[PDB]
Amino acid sequence: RSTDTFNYATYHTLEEIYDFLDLLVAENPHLVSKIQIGNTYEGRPIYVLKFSTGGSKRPAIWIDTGIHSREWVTQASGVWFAKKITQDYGQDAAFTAILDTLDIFLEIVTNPDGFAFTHSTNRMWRKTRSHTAGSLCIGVDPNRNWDAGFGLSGASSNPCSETYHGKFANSEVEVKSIVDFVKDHGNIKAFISIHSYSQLLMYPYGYKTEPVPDQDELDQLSKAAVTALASLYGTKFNYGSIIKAIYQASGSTIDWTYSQGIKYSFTFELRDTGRYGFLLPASQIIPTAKETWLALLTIMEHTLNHP
Amino acid sequence: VRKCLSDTDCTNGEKCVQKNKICSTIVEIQRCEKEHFTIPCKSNNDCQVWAHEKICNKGCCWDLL
Ligand SMILES: C[As](C)(=O)[O-]
Ligand SMILES: C[As](C)(=O)[O-]
Ligand SMILES: C[As](C)(=O)[O-]
Ligand SMILES: C[As](C)(=O)[O-]
Ligand code: NA
Ligand SMILES: [Zn+2]
Ligand SMILES: [Zn+2]
Ligand SMILES: [Zn+2]
Ligand SMILES: [Zn+2]
Ligand SMILES: [Zn+2]
Ligand SMILES: [Zn+2]
Ligand SMILES: [Zn+2]
Ligand SMILES: [Zn+2]
Ligand SMILES: [Zn+2]
Repeated sequence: RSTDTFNYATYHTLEEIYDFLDLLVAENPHLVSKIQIGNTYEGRPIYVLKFSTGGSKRPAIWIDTGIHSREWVTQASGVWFAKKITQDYGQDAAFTAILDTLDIFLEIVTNPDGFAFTHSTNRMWRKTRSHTAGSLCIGVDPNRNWDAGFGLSGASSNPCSETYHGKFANSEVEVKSIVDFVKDHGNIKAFISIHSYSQLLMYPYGYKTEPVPDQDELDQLSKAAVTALASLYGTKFNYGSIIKAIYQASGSTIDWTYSQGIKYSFTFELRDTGRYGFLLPASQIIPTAKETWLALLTIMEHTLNHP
Repeated sequence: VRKCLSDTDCTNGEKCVQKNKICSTIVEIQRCEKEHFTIPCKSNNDCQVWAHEKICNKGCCWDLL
C-alpha cells in the first residue's frame, strides 16, 4: 500500500485518510510533515500537513477541508490536493516556483468527530460533537464559533440548531486548535476554508454588510480564480462576500482570519448546486478537485506576486 | 404565504407546491428547481419537511452550506 495505490476516486473513512497522511509523509520526508495541532472533543488527533522546501516561518498558504463533516467532497478533494502537491513539486515550473517561496498548510479533516459520526451514525451531520449544558442536543457549528462578530445576527442561540454558535468564541477545541496555530505562526498570507456545496467563491464579511477594506482586490482575484476553475469542465462559480452570496453568518472562519491581517481569506463552496448536494457521486471527486486546484493556484500566484 | 392542497386553492395563476403545500408562481417554482434543486418558500416555516434543518433563503429552501 502506497499513495499510488490509494483510490482517489472514492470516499474514505477517518482511519483511511489518516493512513494516507502517514504514507505521504513517509514517501516525501523532506517535503511533507504531519503536525498535530490538538485533540478533538472526543479525543481524536487533529492533523495538519506542512508542505515546505525550507526556510523559517516562510509566508504561507493555509487550506482546510471538512470543517463541516457531511461535506464529503471537501475531505476527498483535500486528499487529492495533498497528492497533487507532491506530484507537481519539482515537475511543474509554476507550482515549483510557488513552493520555493511559500509553505502550504493543509488540514484535510478539520472536524474528525463529525466525520466519524457521518460514517457511523448520521450521514448528514454538520456540527462538532461537543455536549452542551442545558440541552440534550449535541454539537456546535464550528463555522459560527470564531471570534469575529461572535454571537451576533447570523447564528443561533438554540443548541439544536445547525448554526448554534456555542457558549463562547473558540469553545470548540477544533476551532481553538487552528486559532492557536495561526497566531503562533504569525505569517500566513492566504487562508482558504473549503465547504460544499453551491459552487461559490467568497470573501469577507459574513456577519455585516460593510465592504471589506480589500473588497475590490478580492473581488478581482475571485473573478480570475473562478475563470481558471471553469476552464477545465465549464463549472460555473459565482463570487462575492459571504453575506451577499449566501446569507448572514457570524463567527465564521474567514472573518476571523481576515481580522488577523490575513488579506487573502477565502471560503469555497464546491460542487454541485443541489442536484446531489452533500451526497456528490464519487465519480465527481477528481474533477471537483482538479478544477478547484486551478482556482487555488490562481490565489497562491496572486499571494506570491503581492508580498 | 398562502396555503393550498391543489392549484385551485391558489390565486393570480399560482400553483400549489406539493412538498410544502404553499402557493408559488411558476417562475419561482422553476427558479428554485433550476438554480437550487429545491422548492420555493416565504419563510423558514415552509422548509420544515426535511428532518435535516433547511432554511428559507432568497425565496428557496436552502441547506446550511
Ligand atoms: C483498517 As485499513 C485495512 O484501511 O488500514
Ligand atoms: C537524508 As535520508 C536519512 O532520507 O537518506
Ligand atoms: C536524496 As534521498 C531519497 O536519500 O533523501
Ligand atoms: C494581474 As493582478 C490585476 O491580479 O495584480
Ligand atoms: Na469545548
Ligand atoms: Zn507515483
Ligand atoms: Zn481501509
Ligand atoms: Zn489503516
Ligand atoms: Zn531522504
Ligand atoms: Zn462510511
Ligand atoms: Zn492577481
Ligand atoms: Zn495586483
Ligand atoms: Zn439563486
Ligand atoms: Zn459548510
